Amino acid sequence: AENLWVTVYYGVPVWKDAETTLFCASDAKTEKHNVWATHACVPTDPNPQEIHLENVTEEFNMWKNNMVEQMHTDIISLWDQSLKPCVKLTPLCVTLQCTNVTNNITDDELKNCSFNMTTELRDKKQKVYSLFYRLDVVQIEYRLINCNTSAITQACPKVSFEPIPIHYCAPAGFAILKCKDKKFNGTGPCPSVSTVQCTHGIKPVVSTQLLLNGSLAEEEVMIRSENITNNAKNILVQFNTPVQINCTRPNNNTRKSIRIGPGQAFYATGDIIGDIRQAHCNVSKATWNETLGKVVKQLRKHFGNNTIIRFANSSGGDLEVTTHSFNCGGEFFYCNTSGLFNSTWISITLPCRIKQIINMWQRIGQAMYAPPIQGVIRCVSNITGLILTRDGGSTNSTTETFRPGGGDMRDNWRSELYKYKVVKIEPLGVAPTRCKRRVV
Amino acid sequence: NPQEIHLENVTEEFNMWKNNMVEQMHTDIISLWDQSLKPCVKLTPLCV
Amino acid sequence: IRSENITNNAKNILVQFNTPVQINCTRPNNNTRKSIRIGPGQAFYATG
Amino acid sequence: FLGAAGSTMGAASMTLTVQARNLLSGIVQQQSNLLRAPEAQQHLLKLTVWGIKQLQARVLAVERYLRDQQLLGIWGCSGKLICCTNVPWNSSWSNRNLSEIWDNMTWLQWDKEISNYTQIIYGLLEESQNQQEKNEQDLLALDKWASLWNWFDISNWLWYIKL
Amino acid sequence: FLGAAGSTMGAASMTLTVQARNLLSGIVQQQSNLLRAPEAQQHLLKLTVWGIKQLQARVLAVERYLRDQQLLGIWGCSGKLICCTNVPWNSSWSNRNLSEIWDNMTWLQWDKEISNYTQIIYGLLEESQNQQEKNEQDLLALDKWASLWNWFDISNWLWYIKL
Amino acid sequence: FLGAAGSTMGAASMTLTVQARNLLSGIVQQQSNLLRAPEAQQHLLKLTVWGIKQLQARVLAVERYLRDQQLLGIWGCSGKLICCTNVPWNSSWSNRNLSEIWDNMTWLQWDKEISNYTQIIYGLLEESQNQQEKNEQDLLALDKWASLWNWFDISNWLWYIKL
Ligand SMILES: *[C@@H]1O[C@H](CO)[C@@H](O[C@@H]2O[C@H](CO)[C@@H](O[C@@H]3O[C@H](CO)[C@@H](O)[C@H](O)[C@@H]3O)[C@H](O)[C@H]2NC(C)=O)[C@H](O)[C@H]1NC(C)=O
Ligand SMILES: *[C@@H]1O[C@H](CO)[C@@H](O[C@@H]2O[C@H](CO)[C@@H](O[C@@H]3O[C@H](CO)[C@@H](O)[C@H](O)[C@@H]3O)[C@H](O)[C@H]2NC(C)=O)[C@H](O)[C@H]1NC(C)=O
Ligand SMILES: *[C@@H]1O[C@H](CO)[C@@H](O[C@@H]2O[C@H](CO)[C@@H](O)[C@H](O)[C@H]2NC(C)=O)[C@H](O)[C@H]1NC(C)=O
Ligand SMILES: *[C@@H]1O[C@H](CO)[C@@H](O)[C@H](O)[C@H]1NC(C)=O
Ligand SMILES: *[C@@H]1O[C@H](CO)[C@@H](O)[C@H](O)[C@H]1NC(C)=O
Ligand SMILES: *[C@@H]1O[C@H](CO)[C@@H](O)[C@H](O)[C@H]1NC(C)=O
Ligand SMILES: *[C@@H]1O[C@H](CO)[C@@H](O)[C@H](O)[C@H]1NC(C)=O
Ligand SMILES: *[C@@H]1O[C@H](CO)[C@@H](O)[C@H](O)[C@H]1NC(C)=O
Ligand SMILES: *[C@@H]1O[C@H](CO)[C@@H](O)[C@H](O)[C@H]1NC(C)=O
Ligand SMILES: *[C@@H]1O[C@H](CO)[C@@H](O)[C@H](O)[C@H]1NC(C)=O
Ligand SMILES: *[C@@H]1O[C@H](CO)[C@@H](O)[C@H](O)[C@H]1NC(C)=O
Ligand SMILES: *[C@@H]1O[C@H](CO)[C@@H](O)[C@H](O)[C@H]1NC(C)=O
Ligand SMILES: *[C@@H]1O[C@H](CO)[C@@H](O)[C@H](O)[C@H]1NC(C)=O
Ligand SMILES: *[C@@H]1O[C@H](CO)[C@@H](O)[C@H](O)[C@H]1NC(C)=O
Ligand SMILES: *[C@@H]1O[C@H](CO)[C@@H](O)[C@H](O)[C@H]1NC(C)=O
Ligand SMILES: *[C@@H]1O[C@H](CO)[C@@H](O)[C@H](O)[C@H]1NC(C)=O
Ligand SMILES: *[C@@H]1O[C@H](CO)[C@@H](O)[C@H](O)[C@H]1NC(C)=O
Ligand SMILES: *[C@@H]1O[C@H](CO)[C@@H](O)[C@H](O)[C@H]1NC(C)=O
Ligand SMILES: *[C@@H]1O[C@H](CO)[C@@H](O)[C@H](O)[C@H]1NC(C)=O
Ligand SMILES: *[C@@H]1O[C@H](CO)[C@@H](O)[C@H](O)[C@H]1NC(C)=O
Ligand SMILES: *[C@@H]1O[C@H](CO)[C@@H](O)[C@H](O)[C@H]1NC(C)=O
Ligand SMILES: *[C@@H]1O[C@H](CO)[C@@H](O)[C@H](O)[C@H]1NC(C)=O
Ligand SMILES: *[C@@H]1O[C@H](CO)[C@@H](O)[C@H](O)[C@H]1NC(C)=O
Ligand SMILES: *[C@@H]1O[C@H](CO)[C@@H](O)[C@H](O)[C@H]1NC(C)=O
Repeated sequence: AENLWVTVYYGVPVWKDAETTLFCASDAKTEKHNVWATHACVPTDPNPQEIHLENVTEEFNMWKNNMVEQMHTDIISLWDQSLKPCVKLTPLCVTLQCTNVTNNITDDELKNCSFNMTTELRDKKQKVYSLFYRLDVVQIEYRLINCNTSAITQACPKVSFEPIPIHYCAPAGFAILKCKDKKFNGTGPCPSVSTVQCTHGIKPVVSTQLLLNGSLAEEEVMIRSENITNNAKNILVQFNTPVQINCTRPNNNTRKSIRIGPGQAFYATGDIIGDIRQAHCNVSKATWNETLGKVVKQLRKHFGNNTIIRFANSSGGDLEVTTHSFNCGGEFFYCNTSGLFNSTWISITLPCRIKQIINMWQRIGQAMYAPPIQGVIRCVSNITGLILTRDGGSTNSTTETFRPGGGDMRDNWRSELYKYKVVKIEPLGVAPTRCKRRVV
Repeated sequence: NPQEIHLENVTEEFNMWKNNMVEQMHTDIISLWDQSLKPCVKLTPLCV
Repeated sequence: IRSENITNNAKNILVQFNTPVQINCTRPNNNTRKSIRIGPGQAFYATG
Repeated sequence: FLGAAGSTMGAASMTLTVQARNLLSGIVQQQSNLLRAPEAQQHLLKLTVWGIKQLQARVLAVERYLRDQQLLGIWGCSGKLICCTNVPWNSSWSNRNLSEIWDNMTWLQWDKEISNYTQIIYGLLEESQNQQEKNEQDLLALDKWASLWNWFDISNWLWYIKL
Repeated sequence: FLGAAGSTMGAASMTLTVQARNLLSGIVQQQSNLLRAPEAQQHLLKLTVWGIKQLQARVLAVERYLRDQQLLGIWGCSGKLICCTNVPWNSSWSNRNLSEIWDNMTWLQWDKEISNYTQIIYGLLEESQNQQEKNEQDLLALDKWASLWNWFDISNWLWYIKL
Repeated sequence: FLGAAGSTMGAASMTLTVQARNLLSGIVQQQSNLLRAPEAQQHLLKLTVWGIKQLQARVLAVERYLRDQQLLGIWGCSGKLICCTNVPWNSSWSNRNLSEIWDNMTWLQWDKEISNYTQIIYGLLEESQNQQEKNEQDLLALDKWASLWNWFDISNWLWYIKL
């Protein structure tokens, strides 16, 4: 043919995979004192225009995604930002003379501690009642457990820890893809993609070993991993059925304010009303038996249909790795989930222990102090998936064992940013055509 | 130098009780107060 | 030889070489370190 | 927005029979959420996390949406979404069929075709836009428009309209 | 700057016989005070109050002074302060007198006249700028193996090269 | 980049036979290092020194690289690196030789020549670009007997080219 001529095109819809900063979008609803919304970071959240593309098989990845690292450093930065202007408690690390309590049943326990404090005008100290748990006092009679580690800044009691959903909206000149294929397992080409301006509601919960209040997939309980062949690779699993967790804490927990120096109060747990029972969580055994049936009946597709056993999580770690750790309206539970894992191959109570001095929920160093909550604490919501690890070893053929380990906080956010990917837009494209410019 | 320009011909409506510059001035003054007061000496050993 | 002006006596006269003369510096002792705990988790390193 | 990015360039001839399938207005007007409220907040909070992150995202989008306007300025194409050039399809070695390209090939596959030599084309275009075209236009005024045409040496005008 | 904003559009025909009465240069060149010294300060002070407020004001002015340039780009009017369009005055129902508008009506009263349908006009304009005008221009230079061969169009070309 | 800035404007006629010796692309594309990584860092560090200094440098470069585009817009030269104007070389008193200027004088010495009256030229240019040229274009959609045949000014209109 004839010699064609180059013709630029501005606005060609091509894209490359890139990495950039995103931002919030939430909604307004006063009392916006939330730790994760930083008092309504972007309170807009407009109408969600979603556009299909109908014709493109884009490759995705969830184990190389970038938005999970942005979400993780955003959450730890919002934590340390909200914790900053609250009361320090470095005058609390003192020698405590404690004794047991006796009003109710054994096997709970609490320690009735008293110390020299109430230091107000820098000259007068007082003997003060307080009522601490175990798991945050040690012997020498007693001191707090974090006094050989760092300082112990308490939370401001006006803020709350309810995980209101946030939405990551991309900046201009970038786009957020979204795989709609309901059987996209973990990674690869998704055949039917879509484009949104921003993601759905992401409740940024923090829960080990059983991720809560999640976005549950379809009736095929999906199995995600990096590769099943490696034994040290966390096997996420996602449900389709919201099994309920009726958790509670039975006592009444009067609060007692202590003045420390100038205007810095300190809230210590006073004398409770006098019914010491144990904190527990109920799950109905029928629906749990069925959802284990589904997870085990879609785990035999990945290897031979033989002898699946599950166990308690060999412990060590601390409570963060061994027990299901979560907070229920500002009170931090730790629940012994041995009683959910026996051998599936062919109502349930759970004892929960409560810590009060929490570590930095990933790191070592600074540690917060959760002030007590008045009344009876009771919160219910759904589980949405587990986090398992294979053991393997010399089990060359049978007795495959799974134990719900899993300790990192990133995998919770990989359980909802798997169907998303960020792309840059390169609007400038050239193409040979049959047009040539009128040269004057 | 303060260049001021008349318009000669327009009756614009004003408001002083719904103005926005007073709230900007008020939060500016309290923020400048707490910013300048910040690096000075504490006196918590004085409460005796 | 660099200066601002040689005429002023209080003007620093920089000078720049062409030959790297070496300085073998040392400190002969051994200096064991000793960690001291101060309050909560703030160590303090004193020369043992 | 992006609604036929997976289509072939013949079915994405459909895209550039509309506003390049709304790509440019989606570039600059998806700012409207962070344009609507970086300021609706009346809260102290004494520090700002988004005060650097949102600002960096914003000026990143602005400089990216100005480099392309300057590059269309440098090839005489400023304003025009689709314009043609005097640069020929050169010795550039992806010489192939017209009815293969604009009938059965997507924009992304086309980007995979000519991923090389793209900076060669970008360097090549301004050459014919400027180094002779601007110099011919500089010639075209240092001669009276209606006074040279008597010589019968009018080809210079013809030469400037063919080559 | 703004010196006859209260005048009628006939006495603000005076405004657009000058640089729209200096409006655009007052848009971009009133930045010159915060352009002259965001940097003349050599002070530590360990924190910055204006480091977010001035920056937000600055990039707000920049994005506002680019949306209008992009909107003039999308109606083929880029560069030109006053340009005309192929969109007719449509069924738009503020049909009234020429000697009423451009003799006795201010710009602000005129904004109060057509405060509605303004987004209708903005959606309407690019339609005639693009959807047929760009497609007619695309029809121009595709099929003419006989573009070198033109015999009865020389007269316009000659007129055009002088005027 | 800047490769013949010390040459005379005749040997820097060489500069504007290439992309003004790459000056504009070096203006906007030397941003590419702080464009490549203001975001590759994944570190907390709890505070930012560059979070104001880099941002101030960035928006300083952007407003400087937009004032010149707006000033080329205000003289009808938007897009065009080299354009001519209707303003004559006026009574401006550096009247000198053509073969002295564009043969033996550098750009910097030329800036030292006309360091005065530069704002006079900048005020002078838009006058002939707008106050009569835009008003003549506003006339050029309707006229009386004169537009086809005024038979007076046309000789002087030819005379402007003549003298
Ligand atoms: C563990 O069990 C699965 C069961 O699906 C075995 O995979 C193979 O799965 C296919 C379906 O994806 C089976 O085909 C089916 O056969 C039935 C008749 O039994 C027919 O009615 C269906 O329409 C379908 O065609 C296939 O039989 C099955 N292979 C078997 C059972 O050997 C998997 O192989 C089993 N694991 C091992 C180690 O064998
Ligand atoms: C599990 O899902 C629930 C669903 O909302 C999350 O929210 C918690 O829901 C309970 C109600 O079932 C709330 O308890 C009470 O709400 C009433 C409403 O009138 C209020 O008056 C009481 O003061 C009390 O708050 C509870 O507040 C609410 N939020 C929290 C933080 O517990 C729940 O968060 C989910 N679980 C986890 C671990 O996130
Ligand atoms: C999940 O689906 C993906 C879809 O691509 C599978 O990924 C690849 O599949 C091909 C063909 O089966 C294999 O050759 C590759 O080795 C797979 N890649 C990976 C990373 O697995 C994948 O097999 C499916 N299963 C899992 C557990 O990821
Ligand atoms: C307190 O409880 C602990 C629990 O083992 C026990 O060893 C101790 O004797 C108890 N002391 C009193 C006074 O009841
Ligand atoms: C507080 O100081 C007094 C001083 O004698 C001491 O008797 C008392 O035991 C101290 N408090 C505690 C908790 O030991
Ligand atoms: C859990 O089950 C026990 C068994 O009857 C019951 O007494 C208790 O109230 C239940 N707790 C919750 C929170 O439902
Ligand atoms: C703790 O000891 C004090 C000592 O008087 C007592 O008054 C208080 O009731 C005790 N707390 C409990 C829960 O028994
Ligand atoms: C949970 O309680 C059971 C009760 O026998 C105990 O044996 C088990 O060790 C506990 N779980 C863990 C993880 O230690
Ligand atoms: C498994 O079942 C046995 C039946 O006696 C029970 O004793 C045991 O506690 C169960 N273990 C787990 C981990 O569920
Ligand atoms: C908790 O204490 C309050 C205070 O008097 C009391 O009214 C209430 O009945 C107690 N019990 C609860 C909330 O179960
Ligand atoms: C839990 O599951 C139910 C049933 O689908 C659902 O309606 C609800 O929104 C879920 N989440 C809660 C209670 O937070
Ligand atoms: C400096 O010189 C002395 C003289 O012998 C020698 O003993 C010493 O080791 C030298 N020090 C170094 C650092 O070379
Ligand atoms: C996708 O490609 C098919 C060709 O088989 C075409 O018919 C369809 O219109 C395309 N979809 C879009 C949205 O362009
Ligand atoms: C161009 O490509 C099409 C297939 O897409 C083919 O049918 C046609 O014959 C080709 N034309 C030439 C001239 O090669
Ligand atoms: C034409 O397009 C279809 C689908 O778009 C594809 O299957 C086929 O291979 C293509 N043929 C050629 C010659 O490009
Ligand atoms: C295009 O450039 C890449 C550089 O990343 C090179 O690997 C490839 O061989 C080039 N040629 C093609 C794709 O024809
Ligand atoms: C204001 O309007 C009057 C009309 O009565 C006019 O004469 C005058 O020039 C106008 N002023 C300006 C500044 O345009
Ligand atoms: C236009 O309006 C003026 C009043 O401003 C009036 O004198 C004139 O007659 C009107 N012309 C028409 C054609 O209505
Ligand atoms: C003309 O303008 C004057 C002042 O600008 C005003 O008083 C008068 O009412 C106007 N008349 C019309 C018909 O608009
Ligand atoms: C113009 O739009 C406004 C909406 O704010 C409406 O109230 C009004 O009736 C409209 N029409 C006019 C002013 O003629
Ligand atoms: C510098 O000037 C001399 C004139 O004597 C010229 O020959 C030479 O090319 C110039 N150099 C450059 C880089 O323009
Ligand atoms: C212009 O200047 C050159 C020297 O650069 C000189 O040779 C020439 O004669 C001058 N021409 C006129 C007309 O003055
Ligand atoms: C011409 O240029 C050379 C070097 O560039 C210089 O030495 C000489 O003086 C110049 N002559 C004139 C007349 O400008
Ligand atoms: C140009 O302006 C400067 C102002 O800085 C003045 O000093 C000088 O005399 C002027 N004239 C020249 C350089 O011919």
